Amino acid sequence: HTPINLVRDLPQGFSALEPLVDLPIGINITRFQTLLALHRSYLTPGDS
Amino acid sequence: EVQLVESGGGLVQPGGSLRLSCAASGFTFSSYWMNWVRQAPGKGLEWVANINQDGGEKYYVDSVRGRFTISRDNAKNSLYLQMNSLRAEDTAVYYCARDPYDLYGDYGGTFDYWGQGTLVTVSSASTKGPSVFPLAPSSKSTSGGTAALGCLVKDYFPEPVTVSWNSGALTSGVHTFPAVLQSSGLYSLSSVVTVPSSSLGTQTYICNVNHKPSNTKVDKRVEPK
Amino acid sequence: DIQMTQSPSTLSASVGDRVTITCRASQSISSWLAWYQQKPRKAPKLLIYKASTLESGVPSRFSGSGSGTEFTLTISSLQPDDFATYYCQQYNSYSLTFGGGTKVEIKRTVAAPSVFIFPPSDEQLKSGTASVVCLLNNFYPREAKVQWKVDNALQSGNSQESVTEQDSKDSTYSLSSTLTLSKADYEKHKVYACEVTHQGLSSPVTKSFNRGE
Repeated sequence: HTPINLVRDLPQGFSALEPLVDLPIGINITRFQTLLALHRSYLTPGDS
Repeated sequence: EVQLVESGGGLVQPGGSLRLSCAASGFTFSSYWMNWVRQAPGKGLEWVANINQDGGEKYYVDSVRGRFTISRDNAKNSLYLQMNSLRAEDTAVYYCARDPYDLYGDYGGTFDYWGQGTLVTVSSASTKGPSVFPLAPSSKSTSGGTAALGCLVKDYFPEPVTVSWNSGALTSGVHTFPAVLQSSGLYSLSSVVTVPSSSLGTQTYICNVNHKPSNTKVDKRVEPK
Repeated sequence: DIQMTQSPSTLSASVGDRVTITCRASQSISSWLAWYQQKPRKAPKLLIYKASTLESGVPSRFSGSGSGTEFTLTISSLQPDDFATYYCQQYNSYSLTFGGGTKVEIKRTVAAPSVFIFPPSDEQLKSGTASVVCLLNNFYPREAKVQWKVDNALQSGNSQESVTEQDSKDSTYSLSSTLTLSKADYEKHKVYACEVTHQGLSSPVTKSFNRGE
């Protein structure tokens, strides 16, 4: 995790990643999806 | 006519707050991001703040972050910028411009439409009407040559000031210099015009000074010694 | 963040010539650059978007190209209308940033300034201060030097100068210099002189006056 105020796209620069955890799922996993979050504010009625 | 009119500029002391507003017309206001950009005279143009079409997402430059809040009323077709803890540095002309969608990304078009601007001045000085002194024609040359005359508008705050000659009757050869902020913190400027030496005496030259903030109006006749 | 640096900061070209202003980003913006034209006191107008797309209603004389980090706005045939400051901006990433701005000016033949000197009005003296004004009228190029002499003594820190925008018709510039002094100081000395040096002048022009006379 790094703070950035850079490119909307990934900024040019070098950073390294470190291992957090190991989970033995053991699944033949073909695909993935990203879950996004919604935000409703004061202003918004929460309507979907 | 896509238009954006800004209102709310003025003189403000440090620590004060103002809210400028920009009324938009000519397009579907609700569908576009609106931004506020400022041009501080010595410095350049700077991007102050942006709001998403939905009105939720809001971004600001670091300098302004606690101080300024941008908001909008779509039904109102108005955009606002409330400022707080004004500093002398915030003095600038603020323009409301219609921005492009960030989503476009690598193909961003930039700000298509811009308003005229609202001038906000942050200074401790109070409003004060100008003194107008004549700059009488002095030349060490034969007559028939050209002569220069003008008015010295001094010690007024804040900008702007309006200068006309003969009620707009005399345009040519007129130079009204940009005002300079003096050490006092007050503004001073001079307006000059070049005329034929023959015209002195025959022609009346009246400098019209109008300073709206002070609500003062002055008509000074410039005559030769 | 990204910094955009334009060059040159200022340029002067003759009508019809081709002008090329460049802008250099600190890092790759990609295509995310636009250009704006700004006239004195007026709000900026968008010339180009996505580095090379002409905004609607903008004159065809203007064009913009770019690749990598470096981008250029060219004006194929300079016109008098073109006088202005031009800015590049990168929308690529936040925060949005504008370049310093390039002021373009119409190059014309050199012109010497007419010089006038104005003594303080009697009315002004009643206040505390005396303001001596020296007008430099309709000269080109913009660079002009003004020195102030009170009984042939050089002056420093008591002067302020202002310059007008390039003239619509003339394409010339004008300048005012004001020397401010106390009433007491003013009464002290006899001769007030304004010395001017300019490209246009073969010899220095000095206009002066005597205090009582």
